[PDB]
Amino acid sequence: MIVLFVDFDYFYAQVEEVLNPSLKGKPVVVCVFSGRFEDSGAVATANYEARKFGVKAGIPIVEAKKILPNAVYLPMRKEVYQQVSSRIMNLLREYSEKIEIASIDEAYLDISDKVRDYREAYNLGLEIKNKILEKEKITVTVGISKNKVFAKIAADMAKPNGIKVIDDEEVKRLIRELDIADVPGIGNITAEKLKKLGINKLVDTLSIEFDKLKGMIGEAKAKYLISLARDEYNEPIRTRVRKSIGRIVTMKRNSRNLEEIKPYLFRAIEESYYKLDKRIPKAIHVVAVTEDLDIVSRGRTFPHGISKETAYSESVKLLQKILEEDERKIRRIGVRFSKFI
DNA sequence: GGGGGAAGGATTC
DNA sequence: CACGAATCCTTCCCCC
Ligand SMILES: [Ca+2]
Ligand SMILES: [Ca+2]
Ligand SMILES: [Ca+2]
Repeated sequence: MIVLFVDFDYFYAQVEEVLNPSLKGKPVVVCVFSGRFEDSGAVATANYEARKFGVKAGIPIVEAKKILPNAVYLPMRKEVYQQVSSRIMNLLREYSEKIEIASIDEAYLDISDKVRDYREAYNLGLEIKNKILEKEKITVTVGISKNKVFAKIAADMAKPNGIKVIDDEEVKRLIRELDIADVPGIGNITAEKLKKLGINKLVDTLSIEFDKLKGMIGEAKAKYLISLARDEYNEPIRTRVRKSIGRIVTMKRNSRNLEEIKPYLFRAIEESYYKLDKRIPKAIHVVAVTEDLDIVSRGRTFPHGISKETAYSESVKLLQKILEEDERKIRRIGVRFSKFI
């Protein structure tokens, strides 16, 4: 099996660059402004020019501006990036018939048939790279290997605007030399748990008793890491189906006042419904981000679909449940709809 | 003992 | 100061 992973470079920022080419070469910082105060919010993404100075996703817009006061700061336009993304996916869709659109800027292609051997895969990568740059002016990094994980890891090492193949010989090398933190799906929480177990490399996961591993990072994560360390990971390429739709907004000020929160919650619901399509959810969750940035939620599954009126009403009950069962003030509030009919 | 949901939280990208 | 969604997990519960 040959997997070709495609990852659009600094996507949001690059799109803004495509929509306004005079931006090229300048530090471009796409931000999600929260509205709690001038420049409150975080950086969603930044082009590499901004990144080489530490301005990256997750840092507050205020910290980025102190580092790069003259960069171009743009409000994130999710809808625009999604439409652009959809076009690129369609473009890729004609290269493989087997595609897994992992997110707005990532997709895996099972080109096991379309190609044979990594030379032809590599060449196909360039075909895809040139095609995307041609029709959309979007540079992407391509990762190629035997499975999604290493295909993704290949892209991680080749970005930006690169292409890399990780042959079966290197797979083995990385299995014992790649920091396990750099393995997809292993975040800081898991990375630390593995460090405390003596696992710093994928192969080290073979030094632990499975049940001890399972006990520490969960069975699913244990079997995942083990399979990769044995060079046996082989999950198929298949785009998952949207299982939930929601929206969560940040309030101007933290609150515990029902009437003060409702408007935000209702706006969340309204946008969530517009997003749903003709899709009808049977489950609804009200999600709140507490003042200490903790996330709490209360939901309910109905035996039928949820009309907007029912949503408006149940969400208020769920929000009252949250306030009733958690003392903290609420910073962000929203809803998530799932279990579509 | 354990299937099968549902619920609330943990994690990751 | 810090802004959508999938899986996975663990807990609880109904119940055969
Ligand atoms: Ca990515
Ligand atoms: Ca990317
Ligand atoms: Ca990591």
